[PDB]
Amino acid sequence: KTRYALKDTDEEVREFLQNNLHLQGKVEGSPSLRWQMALYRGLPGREEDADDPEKIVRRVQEVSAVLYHLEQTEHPYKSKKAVWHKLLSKQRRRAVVACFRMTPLYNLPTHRACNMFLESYKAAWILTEDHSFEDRMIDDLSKAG
Amino acid sequence: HMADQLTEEQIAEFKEAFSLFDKDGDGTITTKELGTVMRSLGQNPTEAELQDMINEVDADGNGTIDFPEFLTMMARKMKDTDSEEEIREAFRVFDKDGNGYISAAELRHVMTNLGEKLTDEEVDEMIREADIDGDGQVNYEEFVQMMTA
Amino acid sequence: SAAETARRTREFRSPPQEQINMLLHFKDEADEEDCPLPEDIRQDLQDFH
Ligand SMILES: [Ca+2]
Ligand SMILES: [Ca+2]
Ligand SMILES: [Ca+2]
Ligand SMILES: [Ca+2]
Repeated sequence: KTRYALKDTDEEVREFLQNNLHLQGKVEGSPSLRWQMALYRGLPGREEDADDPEKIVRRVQEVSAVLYHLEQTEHPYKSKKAVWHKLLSKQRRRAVVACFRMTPLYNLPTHRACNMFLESYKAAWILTEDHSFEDRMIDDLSKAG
Repeated sequence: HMADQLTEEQIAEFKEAFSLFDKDGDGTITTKELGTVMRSLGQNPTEAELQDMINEVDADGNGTIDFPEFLTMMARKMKDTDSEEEIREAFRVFDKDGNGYISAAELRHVMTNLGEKLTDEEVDEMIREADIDGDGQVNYEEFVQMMTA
Repeated sequence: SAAETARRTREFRSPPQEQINMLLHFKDEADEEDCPLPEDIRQDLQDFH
């Protein structure tokens, strides 16, 4: 399941299990496995020949893939990514609504549009204009006639 | 403010209405002037209530209604019409088509117009949060109780 | 066209003062891309300037 969390294909997990077949639990080291193994071995169709290295890795890989994707569904873990965030809406929701109902320029009265033009024209065309007259003015005033 | 509540056209219309009440043109509304227009509309009130409906809007207490007080009355009337319906317009901004549900494409349309951009996948993240029913659309009832999409 | 229609309709979703600010922003010749005015209309303002 950890390998599936690391985005591995079905072949990668199988070869990972092939090299890690010795990490399966030991019945002596765990009290829980004592009764589970006894209950597991009591089934009618359980043959010890079915515990082949290939048969073990196939069933573990199939179940692990199902188990991994199952908990991705029940626990989407998509929280803490986009939580309830109120970016600016709770105070700026009136602005975004006002944006979609903003009056276009061609619907304004002519006199109102002209006043807006004068403010825009002076800031972008008159203020931005460069006229250097200080040097010329001082030179003219410094001459005796 | 009056500029926020009223437009230039509305101010002109209110001035004409004020001049309709003020036949004299002195700039003030008296009880007889107010009473005269009420009789033209059918009502026949007494001076007791006629004074009361003047004092209810008369600010300086001079006993007469001038245009600044008349505009202030109309400004309140325009403002208090909407109390909590501001969420209705907010819902319609997300609801382009005009039905009672917010679709993911409609949520894309408003998000496209806004500054922030979505990668066509996280749009499903917040719509499923807002949509409790799981039908893929956020209705008006789901929007007011909790707003995320 | 496609989603970038928002860029073209950005003018109509802006206050009228901002709309006319964008229209007149063609003086420095480095802003002839955001301004959507035709060249003939641009010439009249430059002639008056
Ligand atoms: Ca009068
Ligand atoms: Ca008064
Ligand atoms: Ca809709
Ligand atoms: Ca729903």
